[PDB]
Amino acid sequence: KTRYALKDTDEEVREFLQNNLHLQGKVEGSPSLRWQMALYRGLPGREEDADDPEKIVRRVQEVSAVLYHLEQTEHPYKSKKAVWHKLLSKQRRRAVVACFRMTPLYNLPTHRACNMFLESYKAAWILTEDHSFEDRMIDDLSKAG
Amino acid sequence: HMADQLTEEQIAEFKEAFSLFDKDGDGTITTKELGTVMRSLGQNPTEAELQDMINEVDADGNGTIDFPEFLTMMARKMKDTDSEEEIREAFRVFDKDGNGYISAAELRHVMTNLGEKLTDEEVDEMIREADIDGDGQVNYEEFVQMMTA
Amino acid sequence: SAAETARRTREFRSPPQEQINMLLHFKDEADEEDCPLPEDIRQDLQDFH
Ligand SMILES: [Ca+2]
Ligand SMILES: [Ca+2]
Ligand SMILES: [Ca+2]
Ligand SMILES: [Ca+2]
Repeated sequence: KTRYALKDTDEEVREFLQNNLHLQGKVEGSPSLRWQMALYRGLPGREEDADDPEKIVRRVQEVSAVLYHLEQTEHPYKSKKAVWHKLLSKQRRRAVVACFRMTPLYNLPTHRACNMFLESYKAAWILTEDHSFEDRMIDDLSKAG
Repeated sequence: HMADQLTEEQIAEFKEAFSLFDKDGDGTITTKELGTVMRSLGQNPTEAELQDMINEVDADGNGTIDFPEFLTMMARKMKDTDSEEEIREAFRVFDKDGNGYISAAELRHVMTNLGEKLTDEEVDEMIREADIDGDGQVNYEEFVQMMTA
Repeated sequence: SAAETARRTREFRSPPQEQINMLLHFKDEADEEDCPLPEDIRQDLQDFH
């Protein structure tokens, strides 16, 4: 399941299990496995020949893939990514609504549009204009006639 | 403010209405002037209530209604019409088509117009949060109780 | 066209003062891309300037 969390294909997990077949639990080291193994071995169709290295890795890989994707569904873990965030809406929701109902320029009265033009024209065309007259003015005033 | 509540056209219309009440043109509304227009509309009130409906809007207490007080009355009337319906317009901004549900494409349309951009996948993240029913659309009832999409 | 229609309709979703600010922003010749005015209309303002 950890390998599936690391985005591995079905072949990668199988070869990972092939090299890690010795990490399966030991019945002596765990009290829980004592009764589970006894209950597991009591089934009618359980043959010890079915515990082949290939048969073990196939069933573990199939179940692990199902188990991994199952908990991705029940626990989407998509929280803490986009939580309830109120970016600016709770105070700026009136602005975004006002944006979609903003009056276009061609619907304004002519006199109102002209006043807006004068403010825009002076800031972008008159203020931005460069006229250097200080040097010329001082030179003219410094001459005796 | 009056500029926020009223437009230039509305101010002109209110001035004409004020001049309709003020036949004299002195700039003030008296009880007889107010009473005269009420009789033209059918009502026949007494001076007791006629004074009361003047004092209810008369600010300086001079006993007469001038245009600044008349505009202030109309400004309140325009403002208090909407109390909590501001969420209705907010819902319609997300609801382009005009039905009672917010679709993911409609949520894309408003998000496209806004500054922030979505990668066509996280749009499903917040719509499923807002949509409790799981039908893929956020209705008006789901929007007011909790707003995320 | 496609989603970038928002860029073209950005003018109509802006206050009228901002709309006319964008229209007149063609003086420095480095802003002839955001301004959507035709060249003939641009010439009249430059002639008056
Ligand atoms: Ca009068
Ligand atoms: Ca008064
Ligand atoms: Ca809709
Ligand atoms: Ca729903």
